[PDB]
Amino acid sequence: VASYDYLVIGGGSGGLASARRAAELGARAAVVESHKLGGTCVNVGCVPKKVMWNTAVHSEFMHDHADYGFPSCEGKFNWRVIKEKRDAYVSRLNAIYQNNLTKSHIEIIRGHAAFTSDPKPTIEVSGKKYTAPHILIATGGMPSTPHESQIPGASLGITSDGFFQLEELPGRSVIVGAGYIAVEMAGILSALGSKTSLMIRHDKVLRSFDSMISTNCTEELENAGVEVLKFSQVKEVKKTLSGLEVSMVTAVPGRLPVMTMIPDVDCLLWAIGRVPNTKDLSLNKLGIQTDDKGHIIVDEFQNTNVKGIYAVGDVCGKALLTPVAIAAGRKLAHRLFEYKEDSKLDYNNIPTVVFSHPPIGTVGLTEDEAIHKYGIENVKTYSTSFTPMYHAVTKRKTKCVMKMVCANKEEKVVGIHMQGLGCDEMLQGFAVAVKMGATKADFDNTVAIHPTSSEELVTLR
Amino acid sequence: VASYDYLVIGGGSGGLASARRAAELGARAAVVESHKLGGTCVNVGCVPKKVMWNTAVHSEFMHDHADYGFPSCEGKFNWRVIKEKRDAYVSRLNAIYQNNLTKSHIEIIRGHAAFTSDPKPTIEVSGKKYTAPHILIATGGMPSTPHESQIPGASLGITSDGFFQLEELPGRSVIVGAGYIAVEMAGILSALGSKTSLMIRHDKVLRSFDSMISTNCTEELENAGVEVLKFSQVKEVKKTLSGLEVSMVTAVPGRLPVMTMIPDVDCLLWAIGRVPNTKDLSLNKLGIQTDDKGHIIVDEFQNTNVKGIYAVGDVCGKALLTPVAIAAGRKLAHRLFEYKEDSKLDYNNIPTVVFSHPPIGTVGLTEDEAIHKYGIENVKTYSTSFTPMYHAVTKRKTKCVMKMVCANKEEKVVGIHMQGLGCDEMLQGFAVAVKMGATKADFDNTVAIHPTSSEELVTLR
Ligand SMILES: Cc1cc2nc3c(=O)[nH]c(=O)nc-3n(C[C@H](O)[C@H](O)[C@H](O)COP(=O)(O)OP(=O)(O)OC[C@H]3O[C@@H](n4cnc5c(N)ncnc54)[C@H](O)[C@@H]3O)c2cc1C
Ligand SMILES: Cc1cc2nc3c(=O)[nH]c(=O)nc-3n(C[C@H](O)[C@H](O)[C@H](O)COP(=O)(O)OP(=O)(O)OC[C@H]3O[C@@H](n4cnc5c(N)ncnc54)[C@H](O)[C@@H]3O)c2cc1C
Ligand SMILES: O=C(O)CCC1c2ccc(O)cc2Oc2cc(O)ccc21
Repeated sequence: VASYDYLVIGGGSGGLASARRAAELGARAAVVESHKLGGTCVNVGCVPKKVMWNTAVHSEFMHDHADYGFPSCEGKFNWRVIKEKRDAYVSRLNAIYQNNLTKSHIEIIRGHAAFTSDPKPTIEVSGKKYTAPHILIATGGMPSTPHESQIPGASLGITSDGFFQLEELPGRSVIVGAGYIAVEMAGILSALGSKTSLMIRHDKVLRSFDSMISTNCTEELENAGVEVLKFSQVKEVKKTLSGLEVSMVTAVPGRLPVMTMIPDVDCLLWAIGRVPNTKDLSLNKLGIQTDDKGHIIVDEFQNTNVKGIYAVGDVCGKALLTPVAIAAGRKLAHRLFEYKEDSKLDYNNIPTVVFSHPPIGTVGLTEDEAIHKYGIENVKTYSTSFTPMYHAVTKRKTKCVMKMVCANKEEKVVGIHMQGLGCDEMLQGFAVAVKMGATKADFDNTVAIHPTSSEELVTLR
Repeated sequence: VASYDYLVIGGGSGGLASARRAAELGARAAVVESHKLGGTCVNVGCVPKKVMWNTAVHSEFMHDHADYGFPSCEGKFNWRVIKEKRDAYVSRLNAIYQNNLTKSHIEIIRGHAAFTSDPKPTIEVSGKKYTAPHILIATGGMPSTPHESQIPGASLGITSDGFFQLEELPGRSVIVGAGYIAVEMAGILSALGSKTSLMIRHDKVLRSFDSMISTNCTEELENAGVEVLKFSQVKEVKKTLSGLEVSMVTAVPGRLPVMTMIPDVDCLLWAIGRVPNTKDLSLNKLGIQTDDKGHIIVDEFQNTNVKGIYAVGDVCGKALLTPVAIAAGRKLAHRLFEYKEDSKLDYNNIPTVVFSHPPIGTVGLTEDEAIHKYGIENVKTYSTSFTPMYHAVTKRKTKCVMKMVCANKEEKVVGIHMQGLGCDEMLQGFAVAVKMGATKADFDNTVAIHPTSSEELVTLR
């Protein structure tokens, strides 16, 4: 049994970040990874998605060339040109991450880890056993797919993983789901030319976001050509002579349900959820607590119910973002190896950007969450809706919506929600202000930068 | 003599903002304007400039279409298509501003105001006299041009005002000056296809900005095809059979001066400075203090040396920006009509964006200003330089540079300077944080938004 100071299971966002910071502090660390370093984000997540979003953005702005005095570009987009440069970029990142571990003297153990029945927590990878007084589980998650028993033919559809393997742009695509991944995929496929439908169980997408955002985002999707199929779900899928045929039931409240067949579908993409990667760890051997979905239960310090075993990232099922796994991973390294016992991540005020068209930026409480926490009488919101100056001269239009949620007499800014051009790069700084406890007066006393869309947030009345 | 509670001279950024806020507080106000409402910003400043910058941005990104899998767009940009839509937009804004004054019951007196010899401050506009216990001078400024005596033929060149009258893209252009207006004009003309030279007296542009920015900005200009002529100045200009011929002297320190003739110049644009609009006000009649350049001297509350007379905006010659004139104008209205005697603008930490390619964002102290204010031992800077993810797949590259200037033990963030894609919309929030007194730890404890360029500012080490 080879011993280390820190054993990290999973070489993704949280695992690499934690192992590297631990090493800086003097810990002899090893990272176990069965697949590719960089994990979900680098390989089939944030990075390849952003490159594809940058591609879709070019496609949208191209609609505006003639309005700006430029000649029209004839036609056909070539998916494989960008797909290949994208894959190459991911290969470059994998090599960089490997180099980063080696330069920090972190040992990389390749293979699938699983806990053993040994008394003191011990894992086995390819027949060999490894142990450490501190073991971090950062195995992340994976796309969820319907069971063939509940939806016959579900296995004919792909997940976001499959999206990154596509070598040609699908002609007709149906995305099922209403969360940010679904919205992003629908927006990229549609911008690039696929006849796209987004199937949702209710009437709006991103239902956990402030209502101004779910409402505005659903409308922008429709305005951009995405067919949003409301109150609908797949009953079954079948392979026809030319594509898939999707049977769906649409049950709009107050109407009779209606069954419809969507024919000649080239791509059915399930974007219904993520499931934690814990089934093959043999957690049961140590009695590590999980919820019924398989997520590992942890306290505020990322401790599991078993001493010397921690968990961070997607596997814990809360705030499924790369920077969250990274921040939690680092805070944990400081707690264990620098002895800062108060080192832990504050899960409040975590900012998020959804790469839709236009992008969405959000941090803090939605209006309803603030109303429930402070009381209707103590919540005041300020909002604005305008057409960015960029569209002053175009036939195509997008809107920019912003909402500021304030609480109490002092009007502490507890939430900022917005959608519009530039919102993706605009959020970080306001997130710093919100984390500091800014009030509306702090925003109001900051001189505006003109002409920008960002200045609207410091001049709300 | 018609009397009012508040008489504003100049219907531009600061004048309109001050008159409107005063009216909201109950003051019977009148605005004097001899030209077009909206002033410099709306008519020949911020607005038409931003539309032209948005146009140049399309031109630059077009270089990247083929890398992203799109077909190449053939050729010719048509200047007059956008020029006309731009003019129309400015007309729409002028009508909006007029409507805003009328709806607030602010009287608009058209014509040129000049003070009289009357004891109590009184102005005359087209033979009629007007007075008020509070008179605001917000006459702004105008482009500066060389005297024919110092530079024969200087009158053959145009200023930024003339830039907005151009109906065709000049084939060859020479911009003289090294401030932000010069840099912006050079960048738009070059992006749109003009063979452009930028003539500067030294070796770098924007010499008052942090050195990381002046250095990086000069290089980006050169990389983008702008010919930067260092240590050079115009000796004379003459009209030839086909364009202008510019004689310039280049005196690089440590070399002999050399005289050069730049022939076939279509457009010579002077971007050497701004001069305050005070010569025709008859300020001398009331003994209102001005400096030798004609700027009106004011204290921290915008008071002149004469009671009941104030000045805000460009005419005061400090922080020549639209939002500054607006903020000062409003703070003054609250002081006079709401009796908030502490109401005044803090001229520190005013943020600025230069619409270059890529754009520049800056707020606070440069490294040298911080070194002089706190002492070398008490200043720590953090910087980074990277190529944005957007260029991971392109042959063309731009850089993103960021610098954070911290002071004292706590590392109070006293300055943020950056240049790169997205920096124009990224600055506002960090400006709010800096105004609040954020330290490096506040930035460091804010969870990053991935993948963006903005996340680099919260992960500097
Ligand atoms: C389509 C998509 C787009 C996304 N876009 C964004 C975005 O733009 N911004 C953002 O912040 N977040 C985004 N996310 C979320 C982000 O990818 C995750 O939050 C993040 O990857 C979670 O990191 P992690 O360390 O928890 O796990 P992961 O990154 O998934 O890493 C877990 C690693 O552990 C390895 N592993 C698993 N089991 C074992 C085992 N038993 N033995 C050995 N190795 C094992 C896996 O191979 C994997 O490499 C996106 C996700 C998806 C799916
Ligand atoms: C090319 C250019 C680009 C710029 N871009 C930006 C930018 O992107 N962002 C930014 O913040 N700033 C920008 N600025 C600066 C900004 O335009 C000024 O800071 C702002 O206009 C100053 O406002 P003001 O109220 O002081 O004066 P002005 O806006 O100039 O208004 C003064 C008004 O008073 C009127 N007037 C003058 N004398 C009299 C008189 N005696 N009687 C009656 N009426 C009179 C004038 O006609 C004018 O309308 C730019 C300026 C220029 C030149
Ligand atoms: O297709 C084009 O010519 C414009 C591309 C483009 C763009 C254009 C104007 C503008 O004001 C902003 C802007 O932002 C982006 C951002 C991207 O990631 C890609 C293209 C752009």
